[PDB]
Amino acid sequence: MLDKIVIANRGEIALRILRACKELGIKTVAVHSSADRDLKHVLLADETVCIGPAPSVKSYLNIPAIISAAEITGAVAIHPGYGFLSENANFAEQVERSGFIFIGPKAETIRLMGDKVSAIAAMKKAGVPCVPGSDGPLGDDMDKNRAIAKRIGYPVIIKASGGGGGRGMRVVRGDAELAQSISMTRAEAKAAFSNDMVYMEKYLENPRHVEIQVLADGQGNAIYLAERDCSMQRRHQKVVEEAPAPGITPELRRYIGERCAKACVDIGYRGAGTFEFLFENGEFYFIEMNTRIQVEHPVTEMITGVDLIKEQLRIAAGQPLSIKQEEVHVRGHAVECRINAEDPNTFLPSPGKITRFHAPGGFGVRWESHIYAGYTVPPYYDSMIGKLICYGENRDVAIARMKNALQELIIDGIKTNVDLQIRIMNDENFQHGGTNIHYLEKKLGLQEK
Amino acid sequence: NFLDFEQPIAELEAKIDSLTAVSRQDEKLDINIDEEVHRLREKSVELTRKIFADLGAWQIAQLARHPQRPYTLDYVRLAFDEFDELAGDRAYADDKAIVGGIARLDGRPVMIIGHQKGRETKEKIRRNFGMPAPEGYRKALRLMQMAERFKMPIITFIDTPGAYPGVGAEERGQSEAIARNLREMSRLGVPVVCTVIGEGGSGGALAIGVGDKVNMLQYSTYSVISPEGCASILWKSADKAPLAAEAMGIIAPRLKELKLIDSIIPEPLGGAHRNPEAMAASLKAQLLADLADLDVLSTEDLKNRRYQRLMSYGYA
Amino acid sequence: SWIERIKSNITPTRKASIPEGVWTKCDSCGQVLYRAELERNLEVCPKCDHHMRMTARNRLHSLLDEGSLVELGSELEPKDVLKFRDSKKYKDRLASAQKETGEKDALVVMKGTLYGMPVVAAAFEFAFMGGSMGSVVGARFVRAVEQALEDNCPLICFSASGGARMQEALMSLMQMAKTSAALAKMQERGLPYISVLTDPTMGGVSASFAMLGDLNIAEPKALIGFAGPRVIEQTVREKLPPGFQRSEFLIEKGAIDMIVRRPEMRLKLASILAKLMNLPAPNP
Amino acid sequence: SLMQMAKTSAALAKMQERGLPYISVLTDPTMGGVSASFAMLGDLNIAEPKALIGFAG
Amino acid sequence: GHIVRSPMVGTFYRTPSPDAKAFIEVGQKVNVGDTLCIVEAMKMMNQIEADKSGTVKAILVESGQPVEFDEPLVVIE
Ligand SMILES: CC(=O)SCCNC(=O)CCNC(=O)[C@H](O)C(C)(C)COP(=O)(O)OP(=O)(O)OC[C@H]1O[C@@H](n2cnc3c(N)ncnc32)[C@H](O)[C@@H]1OP(=O)(O)O
Ligand SMILES: Nc1ncnc2c1ncn2[C@@H]1O[C@H](COP(=O)(O)OP(=O)(O)O)[C@@H](O)[C@H]1O
Ligand SMILES: *C(=O)CCCC[C@@H]1SC[C@@H]2NC(=O)N[C@@H]21
Ligand SMILES: [Mg+2]
Ligand SMILES: [Zn+2]
Repeated sequence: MLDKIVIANRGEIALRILRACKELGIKTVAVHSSADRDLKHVLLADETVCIGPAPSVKSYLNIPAIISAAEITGAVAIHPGYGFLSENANFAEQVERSGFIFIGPKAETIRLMGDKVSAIAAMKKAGVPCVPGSDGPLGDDMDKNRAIAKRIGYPVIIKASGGGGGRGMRVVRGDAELAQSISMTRAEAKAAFSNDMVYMEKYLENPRHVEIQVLADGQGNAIYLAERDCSMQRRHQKVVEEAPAPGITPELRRYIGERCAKACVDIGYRGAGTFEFLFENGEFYFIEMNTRIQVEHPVTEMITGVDLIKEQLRIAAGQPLSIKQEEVHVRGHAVECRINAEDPNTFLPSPGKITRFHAPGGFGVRWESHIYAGYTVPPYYDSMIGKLICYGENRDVAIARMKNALQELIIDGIKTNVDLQIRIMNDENFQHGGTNIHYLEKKLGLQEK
Repeated sequence: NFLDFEQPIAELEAKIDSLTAVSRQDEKLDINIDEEVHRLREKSVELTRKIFADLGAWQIAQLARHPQRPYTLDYVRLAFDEFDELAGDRAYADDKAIVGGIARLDGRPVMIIGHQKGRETKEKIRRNFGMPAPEGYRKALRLMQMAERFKMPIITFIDTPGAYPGVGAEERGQSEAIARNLREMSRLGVPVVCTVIGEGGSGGALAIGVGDKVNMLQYSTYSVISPEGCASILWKSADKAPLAAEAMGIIAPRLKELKLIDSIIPEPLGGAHRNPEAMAASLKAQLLADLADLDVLSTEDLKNRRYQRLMSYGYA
Repeated sequence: SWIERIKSNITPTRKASIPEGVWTKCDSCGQVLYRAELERNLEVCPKCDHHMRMTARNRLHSLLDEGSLVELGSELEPKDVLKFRDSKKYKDRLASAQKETGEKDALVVMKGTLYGMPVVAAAFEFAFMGGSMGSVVGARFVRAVEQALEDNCPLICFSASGGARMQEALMSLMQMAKTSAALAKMQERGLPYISVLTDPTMGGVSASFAMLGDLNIAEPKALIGFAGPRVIEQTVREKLPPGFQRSEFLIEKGAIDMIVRRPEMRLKLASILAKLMNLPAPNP
Repeated sequence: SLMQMAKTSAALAKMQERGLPYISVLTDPTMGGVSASFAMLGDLNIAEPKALIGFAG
Repeated sequence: GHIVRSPMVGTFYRTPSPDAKAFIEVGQKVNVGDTLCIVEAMKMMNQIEADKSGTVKAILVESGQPVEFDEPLVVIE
C-alpha cells in the first residue's frame, strides 16, 4: 500500500481524493497555490505546500515544483486526478524516473492513447469499432481531402488528434472552406496543444454519447463497470450525465464490455480509464479514451458500490484486482448536474465571494464540492464549483430527487448555472431519456428579430 | 485608402462585404443574400469596367503606387515556393529596402532579388518606403555573384521609388556601389530576367536590372526621374506633374513601343489589388515562359549575346 | 473548526532519494528541467529557448545520418613542440583536457551523408581549452577539404573557439592562413561551404573561416566578434551597446546572414545545400 | 541615356579583364547618372579640389 | 523594512558546504547584490539574493527547515 501520496490537483477532485486517502488510512500531502490557501482539502490536510503564485502556468503546471514537494515530504506516489497534469505523458515519465509511483497508466500507453489518431488505429487493431475516416493527418491537397470525405460521406469534421477540452476541432460543411478550416484548426491546435496534427473523420448528426468505464491492473485482468450517458452537452462539454443509459440492454452491455476488456488486455492498460463511443441504431464508434479518473465518476460508484479512487490506489500499490467480472452488479440509476460559477446565459465566469451556502442532503443525494461560507472563488482556474448526484431506483425517481435537491440547494453571492439545470430537469424529452447530443443546442435556439 | 477617382466602386463595396455578416448579423436576419450579392457584384464589375476603360498617365502612376499592391514578397509567396531569405551585405548593415534570397521554381533553384515596400505604415517606415541604401546594393552584388558561382539562374524584381537620397547613402559611396553593381552584372554567365512590378525606376533600380530580358506590368512606370521631380525641375512647378507624366511616356504602352522591354504582363481587371492571385498566376506563367527558352544558350554565347544586346542600347 | 487552521511546518527530515542524474538547471531562465528530455531536444532549454553547450561528436551525430559516420584524420594528436612555461606547464592543461573531453583535439571530423546527398562535416569541442585551433585542427580541416575536392561534396564547419591557442604561439596563427588557402582553393572550384557560428565564436577562428563561408548562420544569443567584451571594455573604458555582439545585433549590422535555431538546423542545411548544389530537394 | 551607363560599364568590364587601365578624374561638378556609371568606376578616383561629387543634388 | 522570501520550495541551508561559513551574519548590514542563504531543491543548491540594502534586523529561519514560496526568510531594514 502507498504509505503517503500527493494530491496533484486542486478543488473538488482534490477534496474527494483527500477523503478517500483518509478512509484507506493513507496520509495526505496538500500542494496548492498562493491564491488557493483557504481550500477545503488544503485546510483538511496534514501537510500543505505552496508551489507557485496565482497563475496556473507558474504554480500547478510547474512539474519541477510538484516533484520538489513530493521529495521534501517523503511521498512514494502522486495522484494527478483529472485536468492539469492528468494526461501529461512526460509528467508520468518524469515521476516514474524521479523515484516515485505514478497513479495512472504507464507513460507509453498515455502517448499511444492520448493522441487521437494513434488511439483510433490501436482500437481498430484490437477490433474495437471506430468512425470511418482519414485514419491519418491529411496534407495540403484539397482533392485528396474531398475524395476521402466523399468516401466516408459528408458532412465531415476536423479534430486535433492531440486536441481535447472541447476545443481545437472544426466541423466542415462543404469544400468551399475545407482548406481554410483545416489550416485554422491546425493553427488553433498549435496554439493550444503544441501539436499541428489534424485529421478528418466522418461527422454524424444524430449521435448518442455512450461511454464505458473500465479498470485493469496491467497483469492480465480487465473488468468493466456499467455504462454512462452524457447526452446533455454544451459546447461539446458535459453538463448532465446519467448511468446506466436507456435502451442499452444487458446483452449489448456485456457484448461491449467484453470487447473493452479485450482491448485493455491487448494494450496492457493500467489504472482507471473510459472508452468513449458514439451510439446509433446499435453501432458504437470509439473516438477517444480518457486515461484518468473521469469527472463524472460518481454516477458509476453509486450504481455499483465500487469506489474508483480506492481501486486506483490499490492498483497503483500493485495489488491485483479484488473484484471480478461476475462480482460487479448493476443496481439502480443515477443523475449528475455540475455546478459552475459562470454566467447562466452568457457563459462568462463570475468569481468573487460566496455569502450563503447550503447542501441539499437527503437519501441518495451526494454533494461533491469544496465551497463554503466566505470562500472566495478565485478568478484563476476552471469555473466548476461542485458536483451533485441523486441516486434513485429508476430514472424518474432520480430526476425527482434532483429537482428536490436543486430546490433545496442555495448558492448566493455569485452567478450560478442552477437555473439552466432546473430548466433541463423540467424538459419532457430529457425526463423521457434518450435525447441526442445536440438536443441541448436545439433547445438553445438562436437569435431573434 | 482608395484613390480620388475610385469613388463609385468604393461606395458599393461598403455594402457587399456587410451582406456576408448580415447573413447572421442579428434579429434572426438570414435574407436572400445570394441573389442580392450577385447583383451588387455585377453592378460593381460594370462600374469598374467603365471607370478603368478611361486610363491616364497620372492614373497609371496612381495605380503603380496604389497603397494596396503585390510587392516582391507577395509575388514570391503566390508564384514561387521554398523561399529561403539570405540577408547581410558583409560590410555595414542589411538594409530592408531590398529583399533577396534563394528559392526553387519547378524544381530549379533561382535567385530572387527585389525591393519591398510594406503594407502597414510601420512596415513602410521600417523598409524606408523601398529606397535602397548602398549596402543593399552591395548585398545584391554578393547574391548575384553567389548565383553566378553555382550555375544558378537569376530572376529579379524592380519595385522602388528611387535610390535613397540620404546623408548616409551619399557618405557611403552610393554612386560607387551602383557603378560596381553595373559593372559585374554585365559579366554574369547566367540569364537575368527582370520585372517592373509596382513602381520602379530612377536609374538606381537598374543596378539589378541589366539582363537578357526585361518585362513590365500593365500599370507600371519606368522613368529616369520621378514625374514630380521632372515637373518641379522642368515646369518649375509640382502641380504640373500629370502634364510631365503625359509628355514623358512613363505609361506601359509608351515604354513598350519604344522597344525598351519585351512584353507587357496583363493585370486582372480592377488592377492587381483586386485579384492578386490571378496577377501572381500571370506573372508566374510569364516568367516560366521567359526562362524556358533562355536556358538553351551556353554561358559564353549567353554573355556574347548580352554584350551585343548591350550595344543595341540607345538610338545611335 | 478546520475553516480557521494555521499552517504547520513540514517534517524537518525525511530520507528521500531522487536519482542524481535526472535534473539540470538553466541560468538563463531558472526553470529546472529533465536531463533526458533536454538531451532529446538537441540541448535546447524548452522553456526559454536558450541554447547551451553540446558535444562536438553529439553535434555530428545530430546532423549526419546514422550508419554513415566516417571519421577522417583521427591519427593526428597534440604533439607539443614549444615547451611553454606558463604558471602551469602546457602539458598539464593538454593532458587534463584530453582526459576530460575524451578527444584528441578541439576539431572533430566525420564524413557523412545528408538525406541521400554526401556531405562532410566538422565541429569544435569548446571544452578543449576554449576550442582553440591547433595544427591538428587546421590539418584535419585541410583533409576534409581534400576529401571534398576529390569526392565532390559540400563542407560544413561549426565554429566554437575562445581564440587562437597561445601555447602554440605563431604556429596556430598560420593555420588561419592555411584554412583560408583551402577555402580559396575550393571556392573557385564551386563547392560550397557553410560555417555556422555557435555560442561563442571569438578570437582567431572567428576571423579565419567562421566568418568567411558562403553563408554566415548564427545561433541565437551567441557571442560573436574578434576581441572579448572585457578587452573592449578596458579599451574604450565605457559601456557596451545593449545586446553587444549578439546574433540579433550582428544580423542588424549585416555581418550575419540568418539566425537559425538548432531543431530546424538539419532541414535548413539540407535544403540550402540541395538548392545551391542544384540537387533535388530532400523529401520530408 | 540610362542604358548608356550599362554600355559604358560593359566596355569598362571588357577592358579591365584585359589589363588596360582607365583613370576617371572627377571635375567640378560630377553628379547624376555619369557619377555612377564610369566616373566612380575606374582604377583610380582622382578628384579636383572643392568639387561637388555625389549621386543626387 | 524589506524581508527576503525564497522563490522556490525545498530544503533550506545557510552554509553552502557541509562545513563552511554562512553567507551573511545577523547585525552587520548587507547590500542589494548579495547571497544570503541556500534553498536546495533536487540536490541542486541555488542561491538567494536580496534586492535592497540595509541593516540585518533579524533572521527568521533556521538551518535544515524546509520553506516554500512567499516565505519571509530574513528581514532587512
Ligand atoms: C588573441 C587570441 O586570438 S587568444 C585571446 C583570448 N581570446 C579573446 O580575446 C577572445 C574572447 N575572449 C575570451 O576571454 C573568451 O573567448 C570569451 C569572451 C568568449 C568568454 O568565453 P568564456 O565563457 O569566458 O570562456 P573562457 O575564456 O573561460 O574559456 C574557457 C577556457 O578556455 C581557455 N582559453 C580560451 N581561449 C584560449 C586561447 N586562445 N588560448 C588559451 N586558452 C584559451 C581559457 O583559459 C579557459 O580555461 P580555464 O577555464 O581552465 O581557465
Ligand atoms: N466524430 C464525431 N461526431 C459527432 N460528434 C463528435 C465527434 N467527435 C466528437 N464529438 C462531440 O464532441 C464531444 C467531445 O469529443 P472528444 O473527442 O471526447 O473531445 P474532447 O477531447 O474535447 O473531450 C463528444 O462527446 C461528442 O459530443
Ligand atoms: C545530501 O545528501 C545532504 C547534503 C545537504 C547539504 C549539507 S547537509 C547540512 C550541511 N550544512 C548545510 O548548510 N548544508 C550541508
Ligand atoms: Mg472527451
Ligand atoms: Zn532556460
